Amino acid sequence: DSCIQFTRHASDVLLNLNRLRSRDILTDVVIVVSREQFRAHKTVLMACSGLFYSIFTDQLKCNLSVINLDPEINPEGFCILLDFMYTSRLNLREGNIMAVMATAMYLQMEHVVDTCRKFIKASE
Amino acid sequence: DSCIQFTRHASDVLLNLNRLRSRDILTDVVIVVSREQFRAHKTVLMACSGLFYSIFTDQLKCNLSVINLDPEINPEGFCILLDFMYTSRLNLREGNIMAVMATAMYLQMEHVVDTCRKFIKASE
Amino acid sequence: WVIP
Amino acid sequence: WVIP
Ligand SMILES: O=C1Cc2cc(Nc3nc(Cl)ncc3Br)ccc2N1
Ligand SMILES: O=C1Cc2cc(Nc3nc(Cl)ncc3Br)ccc2N1
Ligand SMILES: [Cl-]
Ligand SMILES: [Cl-]
Repeated sequence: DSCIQFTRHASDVLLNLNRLRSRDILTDVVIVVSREQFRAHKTVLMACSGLFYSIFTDQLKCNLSVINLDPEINPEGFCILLDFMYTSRLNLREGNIMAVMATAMYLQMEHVVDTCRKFIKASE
Repeated sequence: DSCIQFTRHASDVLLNLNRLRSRDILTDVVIVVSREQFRAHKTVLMACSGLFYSIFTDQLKCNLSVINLDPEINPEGFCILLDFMYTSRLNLREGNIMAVMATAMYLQMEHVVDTCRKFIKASE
Repeated sequence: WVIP
Repeated sequence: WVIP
């Protein structure tokens, strides 16, 4: 086509979605990770995770307001990944890399799994 | 912080949100523009438009499944802007620039209004 | 704005 | 991935 493109549009959209998340505006699901609860937008979770995409396209699960993750999932690893979904920034540290990679594999977040594998390979 | 950032994340999120829109997945509102209807995600509309942000943060309007726009709004101008919201691409043409600018002013989409004003100033 |  |  003969379209023009606004370079910063996608980043500005995501920044605004994160602002809605921070103020708990139009969040439509709670993700339960052991004793912790994380409120989010189903659409953002689906856009970032192969697991959430599969969950919310299921005709029964699409209507659930609460999703319980596998008990092996670490709440901090999930929190770091939820922040990444809404910001593009990943808080990857020596102390959390194993939990983050395990959570990203479960959530089916391929680019996160890839950088974790590379950071682990560099430290061996 | 000591975060790393995935450059393409915001663009990939928006691409996936547009894929959900195309398949009518988790769309939660109909925007009525005269005889036409446009299905969308409230969160994406709020992230792109000062008007939708104000509408869906209102305690009564946040719960509406149908929003009727002012009858002066052109359905094609709205369609072009809805596509821009989900893609960052604006189909701006000599034949539609006036309707697009008028719709972007009503929707409170400042960057779109700015490029329309510049394209109009160049042709005078 | 750019030509994509 | 980059250093932002
Ligand atoms: O690593 C990742 C990230 C991700 C996101 C989605 N999400 C969607 N995929 C498609 Cl094709 N359409 C709409 C949506 Br929402 C699917 C798989 C994966 N795997
Ligand atoms: O030209 C524009 C585009 C736009 C978008 C929003 N959306 C939001 N703004 C804020 Cl501050 N927080 C969350 C959201 Br969603 C508000 C105003 C405007 N004006
Ligand atoms: Cl990813
Ligand atoms: Cl804009």
